[PDB]
Amino acid sequence: TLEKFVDALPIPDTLKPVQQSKEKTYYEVTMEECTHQLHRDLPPTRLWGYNGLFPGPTIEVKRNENVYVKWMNNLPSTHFLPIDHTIHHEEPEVKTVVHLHGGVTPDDSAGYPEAWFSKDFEQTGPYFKREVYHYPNQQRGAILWYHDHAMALTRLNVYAGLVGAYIIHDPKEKRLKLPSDEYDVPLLITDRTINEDGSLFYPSAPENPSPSLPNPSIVPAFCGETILVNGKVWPYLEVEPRKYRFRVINASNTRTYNLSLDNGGDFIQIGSDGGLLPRSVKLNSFSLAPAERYDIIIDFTAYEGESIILANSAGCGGDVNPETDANIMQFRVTKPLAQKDESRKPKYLASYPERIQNIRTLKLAGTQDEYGRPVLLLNNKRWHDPVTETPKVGTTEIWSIINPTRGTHPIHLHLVSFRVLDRRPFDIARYQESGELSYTGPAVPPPPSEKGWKDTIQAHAGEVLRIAATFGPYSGRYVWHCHILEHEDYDMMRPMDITDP
Ligand SMILES: [O-][O-]
Ligand SMILES: [Cu+2]
Ligand SMILES: [Cu+2]
Ligand SMILES: [Cu+2]
Ligand SMILES: [Cu+2]
Repeated sequence: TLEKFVDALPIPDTLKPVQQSKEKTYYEVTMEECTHQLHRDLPPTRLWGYNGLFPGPTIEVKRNENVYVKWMNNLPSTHFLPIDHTIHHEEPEVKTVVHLHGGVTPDDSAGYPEAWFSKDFEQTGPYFKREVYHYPNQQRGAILWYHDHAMALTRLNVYAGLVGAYIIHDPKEKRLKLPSDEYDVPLLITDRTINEDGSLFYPSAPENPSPSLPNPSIVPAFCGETILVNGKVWPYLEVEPRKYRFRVINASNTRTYNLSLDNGGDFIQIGSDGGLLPRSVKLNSFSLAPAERYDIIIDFTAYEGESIILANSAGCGGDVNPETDANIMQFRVTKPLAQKDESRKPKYLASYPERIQNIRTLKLAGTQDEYGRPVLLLNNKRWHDPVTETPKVGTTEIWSIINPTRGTHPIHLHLVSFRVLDRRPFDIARYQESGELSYTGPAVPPPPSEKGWKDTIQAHAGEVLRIAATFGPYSGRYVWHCHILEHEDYDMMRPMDITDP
């Protein structure tokens, strides 16, 4: 297999505005098919990249900065990854739309799966309204990320390389003196399988297919043989012996990580999806499902000279392999100090996170299609079925998510962030047989990591997860879905209409 830790970690350049004034910041980002080397020992790989880059450029904005991004499709008219036409029913083959994940945006700038467009906007989906997206950024400082969200193609377009980081900086947080600038580094983690000729591999069918099954066929999960951070296989990063802030983003299709440091040292978590936690949290390890973000500090001060592996204990389709997917990247504490470390790891970060208008019971279920494939469904509805999740703007609801399946689903709501209330185990067999919910244990409050603001949340097997969200500030057409892209595309995604009575 590919030799670990021979390439330096790329750090995406920060995007520069096409035009900027005190009143408006205007960016242009074009999707392009490009070639990039993923590892010292591979031929260059054909990829799709925002501005031809994988990951795309990091976008940095201030809270309340009035930002517009014209996302453009300049991609080939044919895909290079296997499209399954059976999963969705004259349209272009390559459809794209950019979703600012965690963004608080009007609905027509949110990247709705049916607001897609082909090259040069020649054809546009049924809910397309605009070319230039508006991001008012009137929301908490946080780590966001952007990625393709096109109907029935998300797993493919994201796997092709269409992901990037988007950081909101709230100037009110500057006084905390968290590690900043060169000492504040995003880590976009994406697992991939790569052929010997350097081409991306994505499966065209499940294992040992019926013959029979459409070809290509969607698969219900994807586990890559190799781990990349910031577009490089198993990279190293030379760090100074001092505190760093890392914006850890899981940009993988299916894979969940469980991260630790191989010297047994601690992370300090300072932030979750929705921004700074009320208090910093000392952690030895953490799980990180698709689309979750952990904003962390690692203090290398006492580790000068050392090589420390960011390790992973979570398997994907099997036990983790010590020589491969057990590794993420390697820190080498060998960079000389550019200056005194004047950063801080404060205990007190932010304030702690209303009438309950509605309690919504939701189940994670599904059925089998005519080919015998599993179709994952929220409340046994298709995407296309009339909308049922219709919160009223400005009101708070509790959503109670029942998971009687065998696996965890990272459930994501667009627009809002939410609080995690609790998780409670139930009798799966009794639920499947009668629809009756019978608890087998008391409710468990969230771990400290989940006591702030979240937008993507692990709903574990045989549990009811309860979250609470206030729906706003915008009314309109949004989405909620599982963020395992293989599940999202078939068909674990539903409209979420926030209404204005
Ligand atoms: O967010 O998909
Ligand atoms: Cu997302
Ligand atoms: Cu989202
Ligand atoms: Cu799922
Ligand atoms: Cu989404």
